[PDB]
Amino acid sequence: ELDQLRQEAEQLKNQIRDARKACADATLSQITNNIDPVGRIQMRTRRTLRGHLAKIYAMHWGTDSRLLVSASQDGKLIIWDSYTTNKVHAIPLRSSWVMTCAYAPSGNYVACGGLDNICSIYNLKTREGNVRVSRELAGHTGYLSCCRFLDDNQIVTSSGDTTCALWDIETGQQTTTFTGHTGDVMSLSLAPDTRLFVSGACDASAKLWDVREGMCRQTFTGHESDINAICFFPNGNAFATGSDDATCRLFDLRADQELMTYSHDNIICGITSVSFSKSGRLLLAGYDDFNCNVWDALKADRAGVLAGHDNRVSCLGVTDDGMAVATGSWDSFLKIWN
Amino acid sequence: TLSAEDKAAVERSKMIDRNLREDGEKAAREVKLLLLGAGESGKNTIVKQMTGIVETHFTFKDLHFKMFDVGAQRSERKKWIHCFEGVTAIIFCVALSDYDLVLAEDEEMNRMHASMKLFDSICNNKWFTDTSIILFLNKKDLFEEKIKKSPLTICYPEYAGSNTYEEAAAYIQCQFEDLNKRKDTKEIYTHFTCSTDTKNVQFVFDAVTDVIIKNNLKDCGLF
Amino acid sequence: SIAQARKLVEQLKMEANIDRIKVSKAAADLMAYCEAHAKEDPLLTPVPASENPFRE
Amino acid sequence: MVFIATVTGSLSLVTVVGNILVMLSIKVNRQLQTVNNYFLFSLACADLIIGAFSMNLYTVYIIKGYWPLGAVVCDLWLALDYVVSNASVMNLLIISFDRYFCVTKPLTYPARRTTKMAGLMIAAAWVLSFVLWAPAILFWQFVVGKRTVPDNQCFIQFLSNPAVTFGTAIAAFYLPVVIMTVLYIHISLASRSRVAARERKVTRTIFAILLAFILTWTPYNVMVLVNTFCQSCIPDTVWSIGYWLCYVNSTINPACYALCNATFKKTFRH
Amino acid sequence: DVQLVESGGGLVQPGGSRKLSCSASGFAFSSFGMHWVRQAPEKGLEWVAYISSGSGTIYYADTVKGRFTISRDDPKNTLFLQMTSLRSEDTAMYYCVRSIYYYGSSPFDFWGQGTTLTVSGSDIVMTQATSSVPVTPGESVSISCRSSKSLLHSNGNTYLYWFLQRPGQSPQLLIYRMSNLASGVPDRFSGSGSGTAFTLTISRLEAEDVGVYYCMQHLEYPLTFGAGTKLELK
Ligand SMILES: CC(=O)OCC[N+](C)(C)C
Repeated sequence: ELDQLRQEAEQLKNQIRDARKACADATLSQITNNIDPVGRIQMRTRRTLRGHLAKIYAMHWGTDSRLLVSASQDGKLIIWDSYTTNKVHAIPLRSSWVMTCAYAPSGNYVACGGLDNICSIYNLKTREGNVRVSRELAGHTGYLSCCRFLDDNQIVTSSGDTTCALWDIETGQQTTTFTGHTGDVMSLSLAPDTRLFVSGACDASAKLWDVREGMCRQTFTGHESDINAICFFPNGNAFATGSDDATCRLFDLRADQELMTYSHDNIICGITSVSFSKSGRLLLAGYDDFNCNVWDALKADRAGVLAGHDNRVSCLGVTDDGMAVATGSWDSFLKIWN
Repeated sequence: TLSAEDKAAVERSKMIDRNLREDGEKAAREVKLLLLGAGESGKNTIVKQMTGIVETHFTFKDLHFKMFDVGAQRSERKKWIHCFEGVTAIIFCVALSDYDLVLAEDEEMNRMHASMKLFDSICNNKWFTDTSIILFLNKKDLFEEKIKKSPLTICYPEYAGSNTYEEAAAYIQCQFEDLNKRKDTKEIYTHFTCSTDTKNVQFVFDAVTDVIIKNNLKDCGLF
Repeated sequence: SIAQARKLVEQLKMEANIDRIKVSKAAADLMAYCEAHAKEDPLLTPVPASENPFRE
Repeated sequence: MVFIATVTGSLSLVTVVGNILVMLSIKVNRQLQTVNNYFLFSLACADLIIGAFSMNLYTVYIIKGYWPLGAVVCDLWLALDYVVSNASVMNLLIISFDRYFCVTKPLTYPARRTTKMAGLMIAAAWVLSFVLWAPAILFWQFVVGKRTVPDNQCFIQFLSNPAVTFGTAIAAFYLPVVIMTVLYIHISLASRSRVAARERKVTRTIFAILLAFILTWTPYNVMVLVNTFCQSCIPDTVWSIGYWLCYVNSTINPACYALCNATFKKTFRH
Repeated sequence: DVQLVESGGGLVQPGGSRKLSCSASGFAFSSFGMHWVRQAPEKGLEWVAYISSGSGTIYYADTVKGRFTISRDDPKNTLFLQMTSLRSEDTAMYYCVRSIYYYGSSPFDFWGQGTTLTVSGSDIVMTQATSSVPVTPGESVSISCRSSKSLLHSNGNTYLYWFLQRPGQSPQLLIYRMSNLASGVPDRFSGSGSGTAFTLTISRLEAEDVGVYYCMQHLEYPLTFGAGTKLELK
């Protein structure tokens, strides 16, 4: 009966692939032939945030488009006032091996996690005046790779044990566990209505989940290596991926297939971070060749290079109003671009 | 021109600057050792005299050591191995009595060859080009009791020396250091662990002293 | 291992049971969302330095 | 005829291009912005001054034979040249001390040396050179009350007095080269493994830098110690080339101190 | 809980000396810049001295400059105020005030319990037009403050601070930076302004809300309070 189940799975894979082929009446390149190009995007470094003394692994913007948190391997979580380059807080972490950091949309909490398999939640607005631990989320067996806040009580984490988990901060227990990936999950990004979230793993597959019922809605394939980065479109109807095979790919949640491939011949280095603009016209990607390309998301042409880092661009963030782009990197520097 | 609140915020940021600088100055004089090895290869038998990542902190000859254990990480290794790029040295533990045993996960596979494959991946990784490796070859008493009963030729078919302790031990020692590609860039220090106290930590201290001297030679421009 | 294969084929049946739209309509309204918010994007057009929070 | 000016102009060109490339390597490459490279920047500054103004004024002095600028300009440029040349030597001496304490005390000394203490060393070496050479060169003609140096010729006035010449030459070259010899012998001795290629490379680097300094500097010093006894012993053309030889040390200082590091070699090629 | 206990005050001769001590508990004292605010038995609040976090920046009032000195002891969590050459104008009540400064912080959030003392020109002037308003509960009372110059800075912040002193205890912070409501205060209190003209809109007035209301400015040192608008029943 095991061979019959494998045959049924293969038949369903063929059904999925020719259903995807059936709706592929035209590509994204044919529709956007007559639109105007964005021209040369020239962005200068407006601020430089110095203070970290190790490789910066992740940053997250605030929803006020001014505060930002950043994590690095020296055991310090630092909140920056990006307008004046002032350091509001400096959180000393118990474990210096962090790979992700989150900033709550209300602003009262930050999160971090990494090789200690623990998501630590820090309370910012404290009556005592210092930032303290509020809840340590233990449950994963693999390293935490990415985590985003839903609100002040719900946080979803992607881990290195091929699982995504939805947590309740007050109780400290996980409510929904998302299982389906075979490779280690590296990044997740959440929809603007916070009802769905995509998830990229090391098995070159992107899976669209549902936060409520906790089942995988769709699975997206088209990559050949470890997907390291993922980000929704601003409307929530599309998302982009970044992997080690030096390409970025745009998917559609409704057509359930590939839309556009972002790659060039001289680029042979993987992508560590992706982000969109406010309108979604520009797709920005952080590569390993020390640079950051700006892609026309509708025409798949490079539009500009944010060349200003002396090491690998590990993280990338865009403000909610689209004013600025922050590029952290392994050379202990955060740079604000505009 | 700043406000009074803005000036006090800048003063708070400068105090945060000096605290970060003194914390970094305390962290800069810290020996970071990444411990590696295979399962049941004597990984945990050297931390007694010297989930997630387990960090061991200890002092020897007024020098503080950070020793990191990543043996509990069952995930894919290359996604997090670049986090240990700036370590001083890598401690590698290989069991001497593991030349004639089969992996439980995969049949017809020696753990000596699996540890050799792990050493080949670690030593010749692109993140660890300059980092020296302190190779520990442990459980020599069981190896001495086992080499008389079991020959070494079932592990290495090309072995032609006698079945004595010293010749076979030196043979497999050279069979570990011949894997290094960049012999010039990195050194491989080799110790056979003993049940007597403070020998292993003395070897680690001498090896990291040599590594620190070589790094000072690199920074001063002599090498 | 039979139950894992049954769960996998049920997951593929659930993925195949969904409805899909044409790619041309997805391209069309994706282009429409890009063109509708073009004026609100300050990374495309150069924003003046008077209302720039970082140039000023 | 025209071959002297061509050779001297080419050597001065090599000096100034080499020193500014050292400066641009520290400036552009963030990996070279190290506390140990601030001493190399302090040495590049002295050698750029030497290769720009000291070499060119002394070569026109040779090809014309008579100093044409005057007496005030003669004493100012002698004050400038000797102060920056002793500053160069003292830069080499604090680099030897830096390297000796990093090898002999590898656990303690890099922690204790910061940018403030490195700036203190650089400032101490420069003021010591200035105090040693500039008050002597500019006051001697006044305190004595006479100008021994003729109008047409430009040279040090107190070379006729033997005691000041002995003490100043020992404190400028002789004592600093004995100290560098002892320290570099100990550096090469303490660079070997105690747990091959390392000792050979280090000895080669140390022999390169020590012979470069000694060869380009010893003729002038032994010439001034015999000149004070017998002025007519040393031919004028011998003196001219022995003087210019000291400038060659500044030219080849990028090659021996900076280009040994492989990070400089990639930056120079860019 | 955050607690500031003050001691050392009492009866002194004119021209004498007395040392004030404010003991701190329940908060990270080393990261808070402390103040001293003086209140006469008949008059309102008056700022005296300020020491920054880490004792880096110290200011004083023009009345008490040179005579008073302010020091803190972060290991033992004590704020000091050494007084020399005391006169009859210093016969008043003293408060130590907690304050912190970063982006979005709430300075002057907590006030000390208070100790009393008995002795035997370019500044911004905060003017409150009314000194006493008789108001019933359940009504919407507006309290206004005026400024000499515009409190609106180029960064957009209007540095206006509202305080309420209930009869019997320390003043408490209500509104910080003109429009932001504080923590632990009800939502009824609302504040707004326009650079020079300011107002505080209290709606559905309760009974515990009576007391004396003060305005203050943080735009420039010295810190000048208001005259004091008092709310009473009927
Ligand atoms: C001895 C001394 O300090 O300087 C000699 C170098 N020279 C001859 C070029 C001025």
